[PDB]
Amino acid sequence: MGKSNSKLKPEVVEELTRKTYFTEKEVQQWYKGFIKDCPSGQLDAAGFQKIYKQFFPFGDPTKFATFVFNVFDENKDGRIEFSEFIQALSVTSRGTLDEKLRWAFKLYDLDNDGYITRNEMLDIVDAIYQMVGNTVELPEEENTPEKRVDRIFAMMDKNADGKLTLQEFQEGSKADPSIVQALSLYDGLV
Ligand SMILES: [Ca+2]
Ligand SMILES: [Ca+2]
Ligand SMILES: [Ca+2]
Repeated sequence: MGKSNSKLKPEVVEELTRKTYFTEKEVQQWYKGFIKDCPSGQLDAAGFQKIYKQFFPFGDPTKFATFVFNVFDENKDGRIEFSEFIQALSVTSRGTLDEKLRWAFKLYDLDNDGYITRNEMLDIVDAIYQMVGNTVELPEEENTPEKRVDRIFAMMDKNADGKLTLQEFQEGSKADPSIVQALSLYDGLV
């Protein structure tokens, strides 16, 4: 009676914990955490930039933050929802290689209209480079493959397609690794 409208239902918590890579306490603290600030549970694009800023506070242009929100919103409604943030955040921790790879392509292309161009690849690389600049937690001295893709992909797009398409990206990513090596840090080889 009234209290039922507090905290998320336990049935979904159990099924959500089945897949989360995080513990139930971390999910409830996050849910109750921003829920108090926004009882609706729906965060605007700026809200997503704020939490992203916490993960990457050494950033500045924030262009990378809004860019993610632009292609990180499943409903593209201009706002991140509680189910999308908690579920998407869990995928960000370490979802299936296929799920994490999908998030990589969405971010790799700002308008991800199915075709990727080098200007978009360089623009996104600079976006994550500035966010990963300073020392928030950049990989090794500079694993971020910027010039590496310029030559590596330039070699793969010689076919003369005129553009870069997921057909070569996804097939090359599963055929010739390094093409999608995310600059993210890997917990281990297992
Ligand atoms: Ca949404
Ligand atoms: Ca595009
Ligand atoms: Ca091509």
